[PDB]
Amino acid sequence: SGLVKLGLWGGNEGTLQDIDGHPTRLTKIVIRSAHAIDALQFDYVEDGKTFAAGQWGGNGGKSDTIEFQPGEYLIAIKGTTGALGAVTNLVRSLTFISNMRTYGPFGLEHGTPFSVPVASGRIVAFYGRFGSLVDAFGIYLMPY
Amino acid sequence: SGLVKLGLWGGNEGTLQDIDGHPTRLTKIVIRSAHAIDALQFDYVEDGKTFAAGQWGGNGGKSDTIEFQPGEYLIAIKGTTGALGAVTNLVRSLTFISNMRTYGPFGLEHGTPFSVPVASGRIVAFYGRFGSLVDAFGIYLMPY
Amino acid sequence: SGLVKLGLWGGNEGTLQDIDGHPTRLTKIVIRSAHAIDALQFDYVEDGKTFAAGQWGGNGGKSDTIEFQPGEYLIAIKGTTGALGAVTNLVRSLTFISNMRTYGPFGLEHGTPFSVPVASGRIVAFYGRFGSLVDAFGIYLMPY
Amino acid sequence: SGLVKLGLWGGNEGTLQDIDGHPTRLTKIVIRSAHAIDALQFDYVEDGKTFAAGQWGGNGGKSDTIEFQPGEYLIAIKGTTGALGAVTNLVRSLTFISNMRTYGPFGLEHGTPFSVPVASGRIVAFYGRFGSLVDAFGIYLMPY
Ligand SMILES: CO[C@H]1O[C@H](CO)[C@@H](O)[C@H](O)[C@@H]1O
Ligand SMILES: CO[C@H]1O[C@H](CO)[C@@H](O)[C@H](O)[C@@H]1O
Ligand SMILES: CO[C@H]1O[C@H](CO)[C@@H](O)[C@H](O)[C@@H]1O
Ligand SMILES: CO[C@H]1O[C@H](CO)[C@@H](O)[C@H](O)[C@@H]1O
Ligand SMILES: CO[C@H]1O[C@H](CO)[C@@H](O)[C@H](O)[C@@H]1O
Ligand SMILES: CO[C@H]1O[C@H](CO)[C@@H](O)[C@H](O)[C@@H]1O
Repeated sequence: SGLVKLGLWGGNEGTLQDIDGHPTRLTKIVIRSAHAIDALQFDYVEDGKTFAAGQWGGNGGKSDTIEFQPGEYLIAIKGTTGALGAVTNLVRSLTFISNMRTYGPFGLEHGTPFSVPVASGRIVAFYGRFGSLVDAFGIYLMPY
Repeated sequence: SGLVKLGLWGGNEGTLQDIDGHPTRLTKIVIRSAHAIDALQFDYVEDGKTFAAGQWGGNGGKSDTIEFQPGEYLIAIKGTTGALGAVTNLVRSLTFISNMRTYGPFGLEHGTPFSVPVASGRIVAFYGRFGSLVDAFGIYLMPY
Repeated sequence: SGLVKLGLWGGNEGTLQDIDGHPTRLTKIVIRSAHAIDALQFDYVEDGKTFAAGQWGGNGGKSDTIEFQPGEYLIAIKGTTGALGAVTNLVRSLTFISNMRTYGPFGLEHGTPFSVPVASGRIVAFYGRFGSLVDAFGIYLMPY
Repeated sequence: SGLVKLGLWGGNEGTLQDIDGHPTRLTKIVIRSAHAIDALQFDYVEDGKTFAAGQWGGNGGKSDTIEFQPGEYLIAIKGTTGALGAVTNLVRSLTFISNMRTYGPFGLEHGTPFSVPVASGRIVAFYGRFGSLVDAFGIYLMPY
């Protein structure tokens, strides 16, 4: 893994989930959300084969699918973390900004913001902590 | 440059300043600060030679020097951006967290926070926008 | 470009030809050969898009096409360089070894051998020097 | 490890020896040689600390030390492999070419040649197979 791994943003509960591969391209995100981020699932390419990571998190909220077109890639991710109900600190919102459009915000932008603008590099995968919801979130980047 | 380049955090004024090299190790930071971040200067290693980047920014505030010991490296950077006086959006504070201790916060933690926790990788250099102060800030990371 | 670039193997004549991109996957090679290597052409993926490099070299010899399957990647390249006719030093043969099978040798294995076994990494593109034939050859590798 | 790992050149006997670290700079090589390569030892830098790898191999031949100056780095390695005595295939010679001078050849340039010219990158460490002599040899490279 010649990847830079950033994270975690969020809290300490739930369970750590992570990839088992060497991603070079992010092709798809399925995110479940409502008052916070419920779940994440994403597809990546490795040696020309597509692998499905996740679903990580629960089946609450509503689903949205982001299918990146060829030539489309993320240039920034933003989000917010904070309390929800009985959970002290989880991922309340996520926004995915590509070179073509913005996806989100998903969830609700309450709590402490974070932001990852990418001047040079490619976002290729994610990891985090998960229970019924997304407790924490992190990012894998490849040099460009 | 097989480096991941993150940024910019902050505003659009001042002037872009950036490295001209291939850093593999951050050895020293000199930061000037008071109500905000006034200036940045740092030393990096390339092919076993030490290079001095900066000073970028003005000569206001007070100076603090961070000299990393062998075996010491940054595991996270935090900061805040926002208005100062007549400047709409600049870097108000920066905190540098190594595997041994925390340096800062420098400046004042007013405005919008940002945070870059590094789970795998090495911070080796910086860039930004600079006038009399630090208008904007960014980070270079190497896979570990 | 966070790629390791190896080369050149071969001579100093012909004209340098090189990629203008950030390849992350080699999908196809078209090689022209007979007594030496006449030409190279290859396709690579960047941000999910396929780009064609070449053809570099002349229209002599006979053509062979290598189409990598999903999950197939090169683990080694071998070849030979040396004199042919009026050319002091050019690429006489190339062999491409994937995790599934061996392609080649192409050309004739006369002259000085070279070999690039890859223990960890991915070969994603090539460059070289070219006239009527392949004067010289080089390889781009990505960490895996 | 965001390093490209090339190898092995040589035979299948002796015992595999390898680094346990994340090198970013090669500072020193100690090589034992005569009719073949008897042993390798090298120092590398990681997070500003110097670690010694080896000695790998036996105590035959004569010793030579290569101490790289600040700003000096390897641009190519050459060698030869082949039979010697009862050993079917081992490393007969090695030559180390820096941007300032050539070190070697060490050993005897008999057998099958190999060569690793580096157009873009840095050689930061080695591995191999070792018994009384250097059975096999490999190289770690970092993008530059
Ligand atoms: C409802 O509790 C569960 O879900 C939350 C949010 O995912 C976690 O913090 C917690 O550990 C449990 O797994
Ligand atoms: C005081 O004005 C100068 O300094 C500030 C902060 O650096 C910049 O925003 C501005 O463009 C000028 O260079
Ligand atoms: C000897 O001639 C053959 O081999 C050379 C080099 O491969 C080709 O250029 C040529 O067209 C023929 O096919
Ligand atoms: C025949 O002459 C041309 O082709 C050969 C082989 O490619 C080159 O060496 C040379 O510079 C010319 O381009
Ligand atoms: C032929 O003997 C010499 O060369 C071999 C291989 O290099 C060494 O092991 C040995 O000690 C001698 O110096
Ligand atoms: C002499 O026998 C030993 O040394 C040689 C050369 O290193 C190896 O091939 C072999 O496996 C043994 O370790």
